[PDB]
Amino acid sequence: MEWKLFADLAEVAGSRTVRVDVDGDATVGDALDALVGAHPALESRVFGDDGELYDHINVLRNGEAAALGEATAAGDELALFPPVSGG
Repeated sequence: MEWKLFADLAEVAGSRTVRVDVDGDATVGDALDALVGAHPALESRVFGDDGELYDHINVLRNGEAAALGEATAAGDELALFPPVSGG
């Protein structure tokens, strides 16, 4: 029932790692896709553009089913960070 994020998306939102405690309209996947790299997490304005064809994103899950339309799920993941080597 928690997640983590890199500056890739936290650059605009300001929040990378979050935890699930309260229940509301926000679904489990609704925030997952956003936090993963939907757009609102880092604004729609790409500014310069990086590319559109393929993207890699590593995530850490406890081993549960990735739920989306079930905010009242029994957990989501542990952390989420995109690949990066070299600097």
